[PDB]
Amino acid sequence: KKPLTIFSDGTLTRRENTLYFESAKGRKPLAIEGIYDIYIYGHVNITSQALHYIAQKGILIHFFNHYGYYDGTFYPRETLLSGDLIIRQAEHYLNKEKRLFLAKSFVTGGTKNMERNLKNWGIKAKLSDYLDELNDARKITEIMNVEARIRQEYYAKWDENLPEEFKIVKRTRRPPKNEMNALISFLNSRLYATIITEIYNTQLAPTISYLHEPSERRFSLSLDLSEIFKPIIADRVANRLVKKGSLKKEHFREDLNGVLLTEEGMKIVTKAYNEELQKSVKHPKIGVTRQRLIRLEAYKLIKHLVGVEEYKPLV
Amino acid sequence: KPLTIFSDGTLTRRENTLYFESGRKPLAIEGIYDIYIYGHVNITSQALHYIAQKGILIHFFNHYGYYDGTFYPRETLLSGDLIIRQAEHYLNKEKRLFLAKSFVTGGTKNMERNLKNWGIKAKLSDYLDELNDARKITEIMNVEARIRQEYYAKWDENLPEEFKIVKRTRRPPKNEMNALISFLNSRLYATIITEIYNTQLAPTISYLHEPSERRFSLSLDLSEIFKPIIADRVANRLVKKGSLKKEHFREDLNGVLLTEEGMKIVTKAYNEELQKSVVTRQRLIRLEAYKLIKHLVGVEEYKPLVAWF
Ligand SMILES: [Cl-]
Ligand SMILES: [Cl-]
Repeated sequence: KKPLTIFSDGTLTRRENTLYFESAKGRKPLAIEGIYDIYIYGHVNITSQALHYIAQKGILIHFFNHYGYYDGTFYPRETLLSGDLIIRQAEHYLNKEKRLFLAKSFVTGGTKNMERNLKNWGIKAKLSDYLDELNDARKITEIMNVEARIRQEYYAKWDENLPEEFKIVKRTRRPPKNEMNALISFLNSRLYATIITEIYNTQLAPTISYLHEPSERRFSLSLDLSEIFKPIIADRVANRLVKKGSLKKEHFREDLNGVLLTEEGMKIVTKAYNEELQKSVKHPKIGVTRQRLIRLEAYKLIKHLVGVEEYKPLV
Repeated sequence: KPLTIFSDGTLTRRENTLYFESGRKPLAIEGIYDIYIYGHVNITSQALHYIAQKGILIHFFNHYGYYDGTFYPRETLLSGDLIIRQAEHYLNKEKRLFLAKSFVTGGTKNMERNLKNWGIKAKLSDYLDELNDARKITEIMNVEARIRQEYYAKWDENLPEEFKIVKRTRRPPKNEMNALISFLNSRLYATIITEIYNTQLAPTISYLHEPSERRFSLSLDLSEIFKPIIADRVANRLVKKGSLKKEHFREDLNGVLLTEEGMKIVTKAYNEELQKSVVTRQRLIRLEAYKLIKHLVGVEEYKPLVAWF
């Protein structure tokens, strides 16, 4: 079961028990047994029959900007619903100390994975210096504010290892001002959807977060986990793409608003990201897919919420 | 209130403006925060990005109320998580007890209204005194069980022997009437789940019933009230008006069930009851849900519905 990604324009339809994508060249069937989540970068129309069909199969649909920024998601009715786990989730938010621990854990994890990135790329960092701020803090806002500076410095330390063309200077998001900002925005937008998909495969309610504020209109928990997995996946993908030379100036375009990837660039980056998502690890002593890790992080969290195993963030 | 679309067509962006095609009609979304689709509606990427930009949620439904899913845009409007308040009223024992008691109270009263309407001398209210002094949920449920048992046993006075309940039987049923009530209860279960999905309430969190079956426990809580109002009434009219005879039931290897003919008959009667007005029976369910939500945010204390018709 693999992620479906659609750059072309057309219409998703249901011709009975098969799902089709009609374009110029027209009706091509889709094996929906093998489809896990869907990603829409093209201008694509979806019929009610299709959407019903995709919903019936518990498949998520992810929608994106014209320059490939995350737009939104179609979330089908939950299959793995569990009434008690939800209550434990909410109990760890309602209790302030419990919330503080998790909120701190996410930022700790992000900071450590970030400095491991810098350590691996041979940049002297010691972002760890900032952890003292984090762990003695009593309010969530100041915690998040520290995480912001840490991220801000990490980029600026990453720029030392980057050529002027692909240097970050300010993180500029929607919309970018840089080839590198464009790249990172695109990759972060992929990662967000990926984490939402993996959360839908658990009994966790995706709206309840600890670091970020819960909203019934927002998958905030995915934002909580993206703290950890931005460093591990997205940043690495960006770095390898820029440094090995898969992306040149040719794959970027300038308009009045910002800088963006060409369709070619988007496809290159999409494949590299998917290629990292299936790249497997070796814990040098225990002797697993990057995506598996995401779901494992979710399971770690669940074991914490039922008081079984205290939550240590992935490093 | 939010936008709801029963008609069939296609949502489009002509060019910065939202339209419904089939015939081009524009849409004023300025005061709108969520959209509800009950019709067969197609949505263009341009439309969907336009909706996403304004931070509007789209909720999707079959014509018969099958919940499909929700589009959650990236753009977030300021809100709060209702689920947390839901869970807060479970985690707090006193709060849970109040609601748990409310559901059973409601059920008991609607049941007694049923018996009053069918001219059966009841006084189920007698049992409410047990209810309000109880401190554990199991005991509350046991009382509700007693009340249900007696209500059935007095309902039997008004029924012919063929369609008499004797024991409530469920896994599986032993009777044509048990079969009927089980079927109608399942239909009602789905209906209440549908109406719940049209709110922001999480359907798994209940108070009377345990969450930890992990399957729409809240629907069971509200079914306490609406079983009497809808399901039982439909059953009563079906058996006595004579729409269901023995022919519509079958004995199976284990238990008793409706034929496809029977299921269709019962389905039509139930659906027609849902649109019968006093404000239709279906609206009342959603109104109950809104009452519950107003309770959960400390605005209005929750009084259970008691049918006056
Ligand atoms: Cl705070
Ligand atoms: Cl029952």
